[PDB]
Amino acid sequence: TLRSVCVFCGASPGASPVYQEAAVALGRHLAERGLTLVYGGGAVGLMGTVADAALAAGGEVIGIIPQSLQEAEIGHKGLTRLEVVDGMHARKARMAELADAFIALPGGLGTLEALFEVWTWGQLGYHAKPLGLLEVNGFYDPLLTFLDHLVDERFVRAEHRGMLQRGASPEALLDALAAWTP
Amino acid sequence: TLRSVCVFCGASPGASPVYQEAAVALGRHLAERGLTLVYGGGAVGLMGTVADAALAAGGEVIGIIPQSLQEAEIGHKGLTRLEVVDGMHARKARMAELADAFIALPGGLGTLEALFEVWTWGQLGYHAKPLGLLEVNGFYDPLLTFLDHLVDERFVRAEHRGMLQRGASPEALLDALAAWTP
Ligand SMILES: Nc1ncnc2c1ncn2[C@@H]1O[C@H](COP(=O)(O)O)[C@@H](O)[C@H]1O
Ligand SMILES: Nc1ncnc2c1ncn2[C@@H]1O[C@H](COP(=O)(O)O)[C@@H](O)[C@H]1O
Repeated sequence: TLRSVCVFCGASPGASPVYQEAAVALGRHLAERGLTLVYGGGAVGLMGTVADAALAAGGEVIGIIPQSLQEAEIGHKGLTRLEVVDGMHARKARMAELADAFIALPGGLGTLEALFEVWTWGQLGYHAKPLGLLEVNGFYDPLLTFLDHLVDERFVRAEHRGMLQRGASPEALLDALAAWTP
Repeated sequence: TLRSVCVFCGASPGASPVYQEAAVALGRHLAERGLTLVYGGGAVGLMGTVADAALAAGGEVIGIIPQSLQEAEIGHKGLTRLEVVDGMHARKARMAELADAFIALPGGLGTLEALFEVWTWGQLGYHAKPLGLLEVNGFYDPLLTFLDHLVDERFVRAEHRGMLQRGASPEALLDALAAWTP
């Protein structure tokens, strides 16, 4: 059973409206499903959008933010809870402690570093929580091509690759995450 | 001036000999250039290969390894120094403290998480040390395609993208790293 889902997403909104539409769909879907949203606690970009959609639909939202970037990404004032921690490592360790699964929406280097960090923690045996990509147009196509290449070239085992699910529908991706097994 | 270079690379050797050839070329080139190699301190895979090539050519090598994975990746016994630290975060923080620049050889999820983590630290203003991709065949082509897309879609600023240089020649990449500017 999933009870809460951690979402990583851009602090920018992105160059076209499709990104915000995907964030809205996902926030709304999490709430409708009974799941708590865990996220970086910002009000900027897709972070703000996914929290707002979760809240508009009645969902619980917990934001996790380092002290050092409260003003930069604008700590969201209308969350169920906003947890302010000591630094970047603490933030990711806490989001993981509260989540049953992880979803990456489109984002930048921060979204990607979070995804990869948490993926390695599964690789190293610290958790067995599944990760997912919410696909928006062909945003992630070249990343998936690259990750599959890592398995062909034998830098990543198949079972480690298989921790990352993917879907363009929030419902179908959440189903894949809820059913996935080590 | 570069005095020391941190290398991230696979703990696997990879499915074909080209990867080991690139690691050998890079280790040998670092040593010939007078640069200290900083790396994860393993004797497995491309990690072992790049340290051995640096050492065979007379270079200094410093390995940085968490306590918890000494047996797993085989702490290298013939380094200038092997520093054993408390955990994963400590390892990356220490490699960064000792390096003037970062190079990613081909690798898996660990190589990628390290690259992305250190890249964000530049993004957040903690350092201004350049990063580089050593290109081996078209290994990184789809990653570069994806990263460029992040800038087109406005999830990453151009100046943040520009912290990552790239080359197939160790000499040309090291020149790009030594000359790069914020
Ligand atoms: N090393 C890191 N650890 C934790 N959070 C980070 C790190 N780097 C960036 N972030 C955050 O991730 C969020 C999403 O980043 P981005 O996808 O680059 O817009 C940013 O607002 C950053 O504050
Ligand atoms: N989160 C992490 N922090 C530091 N090192 C890591 C992490 N995940 C994996 N590694 C290391 O990076 C090395 C290269 O990994 P790979 O590229 O997956 O073969 C591995 O041997 C791991 O011990």
